[PDB]
Amino acid sequence: KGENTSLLHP
Amino acid sequence: MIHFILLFSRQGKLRLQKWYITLPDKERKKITREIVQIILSRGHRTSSFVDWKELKLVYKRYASLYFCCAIENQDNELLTLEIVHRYVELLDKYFGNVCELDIIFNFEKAYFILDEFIIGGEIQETSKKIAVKAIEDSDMLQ
Amino acid sequence: GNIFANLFKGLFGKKEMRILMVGLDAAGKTTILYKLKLGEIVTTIPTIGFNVETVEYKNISFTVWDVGGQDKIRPLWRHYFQNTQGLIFVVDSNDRERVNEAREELMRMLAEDELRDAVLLVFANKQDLPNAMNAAEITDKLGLHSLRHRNWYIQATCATSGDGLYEGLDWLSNQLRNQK
Amino acid sequence: CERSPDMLAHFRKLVPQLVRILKNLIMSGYSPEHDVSGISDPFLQVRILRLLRILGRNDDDSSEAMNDILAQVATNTETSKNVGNAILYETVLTIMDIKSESGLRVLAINILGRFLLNNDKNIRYVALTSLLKTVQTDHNAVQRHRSTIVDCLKDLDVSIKRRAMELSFALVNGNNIRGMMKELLYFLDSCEPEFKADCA
Ligand SMILES: Nc1nc2c(ncn2[C@@H]2O[C@H](COP(=O)(O)OP(=O)(O)OP(=O)(O)O)[C@@H](O)[C@H]2O)c(=O)[nH]1
Ligand SMILES: [Mg+2]
Repeated sequence: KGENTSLLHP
Repeated sequence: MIHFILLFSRQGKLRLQKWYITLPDKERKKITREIVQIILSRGHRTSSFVDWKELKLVYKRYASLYFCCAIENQDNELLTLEIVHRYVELLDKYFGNVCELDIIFNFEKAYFILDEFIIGGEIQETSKKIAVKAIEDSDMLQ
Repeated sequence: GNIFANLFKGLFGKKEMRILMVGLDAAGKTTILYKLKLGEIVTTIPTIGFNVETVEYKNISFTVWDVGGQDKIRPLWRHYFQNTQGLIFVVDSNDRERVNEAREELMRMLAEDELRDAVLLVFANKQDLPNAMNAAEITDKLGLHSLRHRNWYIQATCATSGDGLYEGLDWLSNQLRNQK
Repeated sequence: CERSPDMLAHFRKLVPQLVRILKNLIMSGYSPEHDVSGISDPFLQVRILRLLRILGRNDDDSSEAMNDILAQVATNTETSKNVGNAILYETVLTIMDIKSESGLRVLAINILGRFLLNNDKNIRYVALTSLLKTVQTDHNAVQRHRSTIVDCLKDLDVSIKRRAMELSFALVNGNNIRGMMKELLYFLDSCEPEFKADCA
């Protein structure tokens, strides 16, 4: 996928 | 000021688009395609800065979807990166765990946040909490 | 677990709070601490080390640790910075030459990551002569309005008169305690 | 001020107010609001630096009034984060574009040289852009980075390589032209297809 991941991971 | 800011995914799909310069629709599409090709055809050690068409084409994506900005050669390069990071942080705070799927569904909200943050390519809200509070108040109006 | 004992203690008052006594020498910090603890203008020798005292007001025992403004005692304020929840800066509006030194000391004290939860507490000491500035000129000179993430308030307190100490204590209590 | 120069004199009277505002902002190194990466009001600081660089660019009073602020910012700012590096670059650009003191120019040159050795691609690009902008100004001091400019041509960054080539072209003088001719020919022979025409 790779779309559900957070943009900044915070 | 920022001539145009567009959010494009890794596969080439564009999740956001905001140009502060009036250009033809065909010309705008060609410029967006060229920017996507340059970003898609650039490595991770290119400094995230491209001087395309005499514009500071700065590409810096923290996830699969990347972000691009076009500013004139009259300000520092790090300022654009700082503004992009601040906008990303504000969007994440407004949404909460912002992902690629949420960006497509929240296109109107993202456009409203971008309009309330930067207007005409220039910075309009230096603070990060005031802009969020204003966006929340506008959303709560109905 | 049960919190019945905590509720019973809080029903009649259990909060105490803390405070700090720092500033330049001859700035009324020792006099301010004596007025808070005792309430009289008593002449004392310069604080070579530090003064420890507690004041009970509004059911809260706000202990203030007075620190001298001496050169040999200025660097000793870091010892009291450990396990400290408040910080009070003593300004000398009547000492123009020492105003810069007091401002530098306040900036150095506030420029430490350890002293971050303690809000700014600036008291306009020496408020008995016409040369004393107002509550806005001192803050503007010290740049307290630009200290973000710090609850700093400018209050004018005269050691000889004692007026303004209650306002400063109330401001400190409001900054520390945010309950009804 | 940038649109017309008639308001430069009228807008130059507020230089002390801007200097005082910048000093007050620098005094508070933390910011609950707008303070990111340890820099409080980075946008405000950048705007102040840009105004100082564009204000009094051909006057001595304006440069002298903001000389102390520029000196304080050049030494009271940490470039560990991106905001600090951008602020330092903006201050260096303002000092170079204004009639600053010799010490300010030396400090700006030292900052540019230090940023040139940084391994970050963005930092290297910023240093190359600053060197290219400060080509005519402090040209003698820019000659100390000839080795860095030559090495930037072989860098694996398209933007970095372009900046290095531009700096080398702008740094060609009447004495290093003969020496730099061989380097330019070698770069053109072994250059990218998009840079061969530009190199020629
Ligand atoms: N007489 C008088 N003295 C004042 C007044 N306001 C402030 N002061 C100062 O308060 C000082 C009292 O001295 P201390 O009790 O030792 O307290 P301090 O000012 O912190 O001095 P140190 O303890 O040595 O740091 C005097 O030396 C005065 O300079 C005032 O209204 N009248
Ligand atoms: Mg004392």
